[PDB]
Amino acid sequence: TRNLIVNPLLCRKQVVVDIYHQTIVLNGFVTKYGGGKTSGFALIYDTLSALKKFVP
Amino acid sequence: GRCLRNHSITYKTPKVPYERERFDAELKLVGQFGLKNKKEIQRVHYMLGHMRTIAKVMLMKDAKDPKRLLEGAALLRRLHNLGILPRDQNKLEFVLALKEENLLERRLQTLVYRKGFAKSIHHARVLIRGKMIKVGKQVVDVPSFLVRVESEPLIQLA
Amino acid sequence: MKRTIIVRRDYFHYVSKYQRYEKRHKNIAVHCSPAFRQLKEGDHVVIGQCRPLSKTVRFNVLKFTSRGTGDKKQFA
Amino acid sequence: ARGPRHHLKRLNAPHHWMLSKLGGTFAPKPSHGPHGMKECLPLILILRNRLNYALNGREVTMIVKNRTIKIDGKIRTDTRYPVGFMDVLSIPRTKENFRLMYNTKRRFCLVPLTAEQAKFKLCKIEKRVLGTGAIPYIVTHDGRTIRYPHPELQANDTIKLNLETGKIVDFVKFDIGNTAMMIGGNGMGRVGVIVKREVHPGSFEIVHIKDAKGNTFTTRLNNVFVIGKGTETLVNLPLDKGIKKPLLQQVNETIK
Amino acid sequence: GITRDSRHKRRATGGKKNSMQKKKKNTMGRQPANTRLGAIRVHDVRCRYGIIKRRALRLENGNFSWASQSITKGTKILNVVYNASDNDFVRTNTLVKGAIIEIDPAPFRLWFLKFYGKDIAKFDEALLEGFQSGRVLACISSRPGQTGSVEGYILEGKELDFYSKKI
Amino acid sequence: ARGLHAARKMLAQRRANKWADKEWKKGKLVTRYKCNPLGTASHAKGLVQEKLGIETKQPNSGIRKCVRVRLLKNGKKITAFVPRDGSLNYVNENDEVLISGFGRRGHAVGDIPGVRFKVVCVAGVSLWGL
RNA sequence: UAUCUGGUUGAUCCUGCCAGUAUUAUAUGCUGAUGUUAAAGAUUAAGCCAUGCAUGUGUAAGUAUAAAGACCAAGUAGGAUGAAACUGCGGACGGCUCAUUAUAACAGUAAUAGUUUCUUUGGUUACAAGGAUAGCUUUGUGAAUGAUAAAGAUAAUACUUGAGACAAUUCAUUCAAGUGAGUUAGGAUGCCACGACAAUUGUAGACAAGUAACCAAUGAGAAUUUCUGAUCUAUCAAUCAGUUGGUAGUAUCGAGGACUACCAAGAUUAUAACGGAUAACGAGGAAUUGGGGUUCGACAUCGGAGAGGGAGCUUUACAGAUGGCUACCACUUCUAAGGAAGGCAGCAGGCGCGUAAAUUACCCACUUUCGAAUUGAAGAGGUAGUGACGACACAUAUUGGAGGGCAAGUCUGGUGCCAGCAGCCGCGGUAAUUCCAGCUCCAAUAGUGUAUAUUAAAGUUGCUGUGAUUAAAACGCUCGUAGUUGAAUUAAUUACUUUGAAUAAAAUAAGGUGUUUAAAGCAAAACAUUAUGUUAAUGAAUAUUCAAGCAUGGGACAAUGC
RNA sequence: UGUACACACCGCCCGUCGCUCCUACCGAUUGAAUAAAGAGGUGAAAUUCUAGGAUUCUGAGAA
Repeated sequence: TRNLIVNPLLCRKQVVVDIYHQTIVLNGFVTKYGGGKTSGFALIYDTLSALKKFVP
Repeated sequence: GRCLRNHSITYKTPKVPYERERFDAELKLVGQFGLKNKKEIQRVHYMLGHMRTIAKVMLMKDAKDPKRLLEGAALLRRLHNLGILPRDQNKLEFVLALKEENLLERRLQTLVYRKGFAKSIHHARVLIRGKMIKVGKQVVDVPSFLVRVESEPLIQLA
Repeated sequence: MKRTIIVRRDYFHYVSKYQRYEKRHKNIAVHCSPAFRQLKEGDHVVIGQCRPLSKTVRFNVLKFTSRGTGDKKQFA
Repeated sequence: ARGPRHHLKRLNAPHHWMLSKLGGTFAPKPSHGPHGMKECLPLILILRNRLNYALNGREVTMIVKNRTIKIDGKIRTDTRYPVGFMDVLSIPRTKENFRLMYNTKRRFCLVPLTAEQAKFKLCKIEKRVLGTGAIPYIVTHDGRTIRYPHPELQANDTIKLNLETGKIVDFVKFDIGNTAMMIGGNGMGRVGVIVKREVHPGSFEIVHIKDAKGNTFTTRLNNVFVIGKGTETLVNLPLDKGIKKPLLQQVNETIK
Repeated sequence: GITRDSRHKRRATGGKKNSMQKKKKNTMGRQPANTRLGAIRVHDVRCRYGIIKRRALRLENGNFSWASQSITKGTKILNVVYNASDNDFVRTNTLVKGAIIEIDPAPFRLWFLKFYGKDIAKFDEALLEGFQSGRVLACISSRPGQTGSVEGYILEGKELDFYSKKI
Repeated sequence: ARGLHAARKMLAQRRANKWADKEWKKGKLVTRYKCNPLGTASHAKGLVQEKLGIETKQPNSGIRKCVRVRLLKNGKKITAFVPRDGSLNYVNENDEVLISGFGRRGHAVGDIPGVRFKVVCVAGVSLWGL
């Protein structure tokens, strides 16, 4: 969806979630005015050893 | 200045507060387009005055000036896509001949009344404000929405 | 003054509002080496900028051209 | 102002960084080192903005303190290390190498490189003086001090460096038939061929340079940086190849 | 403290200069140290940026160079006989640059014996008189209030006549 | 002096001739800080001490009710109108009032005999709403 | 929108002002459905402060038998981790305010061949020694402070000595190449002082790590300095004696009357010196403008100065530091009466002052700074609360007025030159179009009146651009210096003009982009139905821009040529 | 023909004196108060130099 950034330095994959209506972290989600489309940004922290290490 | 953001005005009050010639002329535009108050007329006059000033500035320059070619084409392109200026008139001199009626005839309220979705220009305002009319993919509740030519045939009910 | 002269520069200052120039002048205290012995008052002098050599003397005479006389030949 | 300044307000940051004016009240002040404050791109700026590997200063530290970024051949752990000119930038975890090059829009752009061409670098000599003991040395625009050089290595030339060993591979004379990439004022990122070099006794040397498309412009000798000899470049230029589209083309190509 | 700024002076036009700031360390001066003649007494002064200046309060010995013979020897200072700036420096035996002083040419004489095989007690006539009288004339060329030592040279032909006639 | 290099006299003439502007000189010379009971302030506060009535000019007839006010900032004594109908009965004594100008007319204005100030508050809200 | 209208008269044409008008920005009256954005104790008092917080910092890598290690865990040089303490670094950045300040500061510009640290970066130059000190133990004083006394031990990357073998300073003489230009970087001779690359640290994350000097970068940085540029005032016309220069020295990081000794009489001024005022920090900029202009700028950002008033200093690379110290003046607080600390022009808040200005909130998650460092702090910063200062979009009701200027009533009830209205002309003496009310409609509208001030109107401050016979205004007349202006004419600078170089952003203009439009933001996506790709995607060329400075083509009009 | 009258010469209008109010000037009073420069007197304090060596460290020297 949208764009992919492969980020092995942070052991991470990040996407721009485009909703057409533990390793998962979701942030910055807001809908469009008048319902329907909702957008957001997702955080693929794969192994559960980065999530803790690389997570506030 | 104290704020790092930017704030700009959109309308100006007239110089002479009381004239009978101006009062009835504004009322003709209000009745023909169903405007809330004279602040909506003044925004159109301000918006028109800006483009008129731009065209007037470059008309005094030489025809082949690179400054005129860059700004003149950009001003005309913005006018064409907004639908205000018909595509045949591709000369800057036609911007000075524009009137406040041309801009007012491109508000979403006017189009949805002309397109027949509403019975009256006042019914168009109520229909727009009720989240009942969609332009392409996103619903709109602001009747001052100036529709482009590409979004002109994309108006339909909710 | 000894080994020192005062150089006057006459220039024109442009006043934007009236679109007209006005005559101004400034005095620069410069150091005159004893190499220029024929240097008197009224001569045309080319000066260059050096390190501060006094409280006000911050220039040095590089060349000079003699000019008309005024019955007062005040040499350096 | 009793001493050195440690903060840098966002609005005072160099323009070609393009820091958003509402993002915050501060900008990352680049720590001293090889390159000047306004001729450098801090390492945090490269990762967070130009590459999006990190989303904030917190995550830039995790990347750099993991010992995963190599500037030149060495590995730097300073979040505000000043990366300036063609100084190479290697990320071995992602197996990619970039070179910080200019472009016609007066900006720092990352030019991708191959592994074999990321092992070399071009440095511009700045001065050549006799050290103590009659030992000559050269100072490069990077800031490197290099011991006994070739006697022909004069002040304004360019040399090729072997990053793994630090030796000198190739040197290009600063003459009137060699390619140059400007690094200073309005010519920032422009590439052409030197055609005239006029000197004024007092103030400056002004160089006339002819662009590959026949355009001509002028710059100060300070901003000249020789890339190669005889219109042939030793480094791979950016996408625009040092050619400035004169306004109208750039506006029209952005419309399309 | 003593200041070296120009904000306390007057303009070239003679007009008084008004005050906007206060005294600052950048324009700070220090009390002069009049290096007299006597037992060795030096002090270390922390200057700006941490550097150290050797403030010589009192000295007796010094290194003096003979230009003609291309030698430099350590020598005890006897008297100060001429100061071109202030005569009060002569009585107090203050050691400053350009102060013509009198030193005993004992090491120089011994060096001449070992090198030529002769004794001094062509050279300018007044130089010989200083050798036989035991007091030769030398000029201090260091800044004892800054470097903490007296480095000088033995006066010679044209400089000797000018300074000898002054006495 | 209409010449190209005659900018000294042209600029110096406007400096001298500008001092003859009655409206401009008054706002520049040092009188707004010494001869103005109000001062630069738009409004001022004071204590009512006496209720006065001033007869109007010759072509008019009647008594203009007004009050005498002692300002706080300076301590001067002034006279202040009492706007619309029957507003003097609302004004008590030894209380704080807000005094605020008038237009300026030919200097004096609307209670005729030299009054130039109008009471806009009575401690309270308004010698309007009141 | 390059705009005017009422008022001198029986009436007319003028000069001319008063008033009206619009816009900003400060206060205030009345009033108020929302969403976005947003100023907010500057003006008066840089006046005074209760209370709370605003500067601290530990990794494997300086020192830790804490009698700390039931908590991982075991333990003969100390097992990972480790409170407090010594040592190192920092509190000189950031935050607040505008009192001082008139060529001072600041802006552009140029120099440092006249100075230069800290941090960071690139280089270069004995099989291991000596004491004592804190935290620790013990005994204590004082009402008390971030109060302090003795003794007994114990470590170093704390303090020293010491092999490992040059560098840098001063002086004297000398051989001399880049640079526009240097007895210049540099070499040689002799001498003095100084003198090294821890007598250092991880078993674990040879590799590290650390340390002293010296080169160079960082450094178009800091600091001094060059040229040009400021508001009003002549009821301020003469000012200056370290003042102006010279020599020698002193001091400083360094030039320099910065200071000292001797010498000479110089320096500035009608092109406005020296004075006086400012309700004066400078600039980028802001408000309003057809063009020209006028007014403002305490406050985003850059530069300067200050911490109640001066003054004097300590530490250090950087301070004349005040969330450091000492003394004097004026205050404030505790007290056991002996004594003691404290500086909100830091964030909240309180008193006072004034027309005039908000919570004694939560958190380091954003930006970034400091630190022994991926982790800790940060009233910097962010979020929240008050908020008709303002700006934008948007529902269905208030504010002012109804004689003219000026859109709107020759409607009805009271009032009777009274009360009053009235910015100006004026209306009111009983039949008021103007008072007080009722009804109606006039303007704007979630805004609308009032008061003060800026701008336009004002061609009523004039360069564009005024008037001088009679409206105000040609010296009584002539001579005259500075100043201003100067006939025609010819086949080295300056000025003028054209292009540039170089020059912080924000702001202004302007390019793109459906924040649902818009004010905004500089991002998001248009389509690829998008990981793939346009893509190494956008950063408007973003242009300015005056007065100086640098370069370039031309020499008509001009000045000094000589 | 002149006019400063237009309620139109029963017009208009000038100055002194008497009453009330307001603004500013001179004025004996070595008037008074506040603020800032100048000279001089006394002069804390910290730095620089000089004398001192209580103490403590080595077995006279150093601090």
